Amino acid sequence: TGNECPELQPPVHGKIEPSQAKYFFKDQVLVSCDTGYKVLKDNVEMDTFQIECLKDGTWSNKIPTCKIVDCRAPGELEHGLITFSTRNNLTTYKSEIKYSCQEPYYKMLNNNTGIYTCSAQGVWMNKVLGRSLPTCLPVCGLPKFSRK
Amino acid sequence: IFNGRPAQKGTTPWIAMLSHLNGQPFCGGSLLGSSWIVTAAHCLHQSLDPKDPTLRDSDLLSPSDFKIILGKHWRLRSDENEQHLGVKHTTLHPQYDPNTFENDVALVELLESPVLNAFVMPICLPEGPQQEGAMVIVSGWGKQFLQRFPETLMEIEIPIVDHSTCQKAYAPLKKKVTRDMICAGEKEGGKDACAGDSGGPMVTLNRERGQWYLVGTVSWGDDCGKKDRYGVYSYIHHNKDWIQRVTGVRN
Amino acid sequence: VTCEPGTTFKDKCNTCRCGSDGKSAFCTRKLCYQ
Repeated sequence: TGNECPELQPPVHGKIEPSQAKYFFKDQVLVSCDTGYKVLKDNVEMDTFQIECLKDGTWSNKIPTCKIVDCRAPGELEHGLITFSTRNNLTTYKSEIKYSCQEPYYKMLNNNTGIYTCSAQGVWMNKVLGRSLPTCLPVCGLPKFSRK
Repeated sequence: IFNGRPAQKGTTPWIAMLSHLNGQPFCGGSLLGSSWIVTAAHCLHQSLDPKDPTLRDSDLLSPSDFKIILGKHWRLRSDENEQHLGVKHTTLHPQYDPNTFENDVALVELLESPVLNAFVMPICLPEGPQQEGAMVIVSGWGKQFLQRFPETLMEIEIPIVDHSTCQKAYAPLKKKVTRDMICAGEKEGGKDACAGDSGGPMVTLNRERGQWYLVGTVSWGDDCGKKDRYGVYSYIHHNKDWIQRVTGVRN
Repeated sequence: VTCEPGTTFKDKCNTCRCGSDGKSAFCTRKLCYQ
């Protein structure tokens, strides 16, 4: 009906709607990313990014790329230590950390899973507690010395 | 501690000393959780006037006027194991009776939590009641036989008496012995706590748990180590609910 | 070391009670300096 526009090359880890055989003048599409990824247009991470096709048959903007969700650094635990599930210290999407509790004077509450994985909402999470950190408790009645 | 044996350095890490800013001791205590000390209530108040046997804010010993010492062994001499700590609040039992001695238990909030180590660490709250004849251990820096003071912490290992046969002993001298109280000692007397032992703990070993539990604290007694008169202690399981309510301590 | 076999008196810093006889008294076990 108008002028035709180059078939779009989808982003890595990201959809495009609406998917069409051909694209024409006045048409407009939305670039999305998988669960756990946002769209990066230098230098900001948004949920969708939009482009139209112009009278001259070209796209209004180049296709952006999907940068992974990164929940930064796990919060410190008093009388506790953090250990990672990878040597490179991954903090990106779906990566796990185990909150250990310093021995032998402290133990963890409810002896919970103690594992924290990254939610796609960019947040370190535990399916028992949530965003709330574990609690490390004093160890009662266990003297290091016995009598002669 | 009458006819006692010197405590071995590190076998009683929960023991706490209640001493005036002066340094001079006056009661015992036991560390609960991270920043709490349990004691006898009467430790924490100046002797109420008999003309008005009721309690007042003005009667209670002030937080600024005493300190807590943890990891102490020598009665007067000092250590690098000692940790000197302030007092945020003190809380007596709401049904504590200064004249009857009922509910003779109180809690002291620490100002800064101590560094937990081999010589300093808490005792467990009792997860249940005590059987007749259970061997307990009682510890304190109190006056011993012949009325002198120790250089060290002193302890005694004694059986618990059944409440019934304890009551029968303190009647007909007409002194009440409530459920909140517990007795430890042998028929013919000989081993007891004494002056300067109040609040000092009475513990048991549990097996096959392998953990030491707090049973009760030094409360009162006739004289020290008298025949047919067992020493009375504050039963803790009876007031565990309150303690957990106040402190928020789970084992 | 006798006492009035009534009810409540203060033996130094410690609180006390006397039995049916005025001979013996049951007291708290705190340390005094007074």
